[PDB]
Amino acid sequence: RDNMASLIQRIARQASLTFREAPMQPGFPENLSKLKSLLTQLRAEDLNIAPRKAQPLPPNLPPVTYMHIYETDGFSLGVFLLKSGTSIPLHDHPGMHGMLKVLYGTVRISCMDKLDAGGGQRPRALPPEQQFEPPLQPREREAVRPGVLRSRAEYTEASGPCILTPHRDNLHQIDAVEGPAAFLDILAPPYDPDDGRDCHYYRVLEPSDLPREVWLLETPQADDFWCEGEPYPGPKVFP
Ligand SMILES: [Co+2]
Repeated sequence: RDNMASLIQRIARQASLTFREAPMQPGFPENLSKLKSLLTQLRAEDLNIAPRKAQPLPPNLPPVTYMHIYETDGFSLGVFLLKSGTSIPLHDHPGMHGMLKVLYGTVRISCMDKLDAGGGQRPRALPPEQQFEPPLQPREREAVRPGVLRSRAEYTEASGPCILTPHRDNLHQIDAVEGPAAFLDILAPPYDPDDGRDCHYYRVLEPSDLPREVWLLETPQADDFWCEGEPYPGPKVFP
């Protein structure tokens, strides 16, 4: 088609429309579906990103880097690039929608949820006789949350986009499998560490098929996990 904008420009436009009389313009389900359709076509070369290949990783070096593309009050759009053998630890997206698409490599994405009484669940407190390895401080015991591990699959550039919602698959961990990997990430609304919309990390507690119930404990961002910026080489998103 003539006069078509770059795919990344069109993705950014559609995320803007999705998240933010006559004839009626689309609603959220239609828009979300279109956004996912655009993302299924996205390839690494469309962002002028070459697949990387490849340690040990010294503390001096970030395991993951970040390639910023665009953001509004409604959404953020960027690329995360994982080095070999690294992972983005388990974390949530409070009140956020998200969608991601692998550009190269393979990632294992573990998807979970905290049990929510608003979804008809009845979250219980840790029973007193339940013990873990490592053992929990008594203060920790009362901060434990019940959750469910829903899925734990591997995704590549050929997989469909991975979607999460405020209430479904809202917690995830992303491990680079067998070498470096990278993915485009859309989040709506963006994180706001200043306005109380933080990225919270969690660990799964150790007391056989999925879905299965788990116990989750919020934890600080890991000492050795950090993610610094690097130049984005793809087509610019205007303005
Ligand atoms: Co995430």
